[PDB]
Amino acid sequence: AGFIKQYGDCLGDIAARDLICAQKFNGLTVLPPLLTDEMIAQYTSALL
Amino acid sequence: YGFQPTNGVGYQPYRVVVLSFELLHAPATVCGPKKSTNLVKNKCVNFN
Amino acid sequence: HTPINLVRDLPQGFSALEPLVDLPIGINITRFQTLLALHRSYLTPGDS
Repeated sequence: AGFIKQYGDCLGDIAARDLICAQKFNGLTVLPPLLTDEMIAQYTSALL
Repeated sequence: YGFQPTNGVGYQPYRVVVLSFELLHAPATVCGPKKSTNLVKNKCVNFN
Repeated sequence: HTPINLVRDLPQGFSALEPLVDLPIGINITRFQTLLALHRSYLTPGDS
């Protein structure tokens, strides 16, 4: 969530915990949704 | 044979040996020396 | 290595074993035998 990944954030070991990072190395990349979790919340709130 | 130091290099005695670092893939009792570099952290880098 | 208090049975508890030796000896192993010391004293005949 909150698709922001600092490159420095992984660096060494830690990539392991972060599967997402592991994929990031990987060639595979998740792309953030056009509507962020915050925006979706605003929209769902708007609808609601 | 004539072991003498007087003889010329061809016929003279042999200061020689041979060894296999050897190519065949197999488990390794020994291998050639690995080199090393500095541990460059925080930068995007190729590593071994 | 673990502490114990009973000779008669193996413990119902879990603990993994960790690697001391890892040699590329290449010798296959079909059979083995245990080494254990024998005591002798003035009481014993001491015959080998």
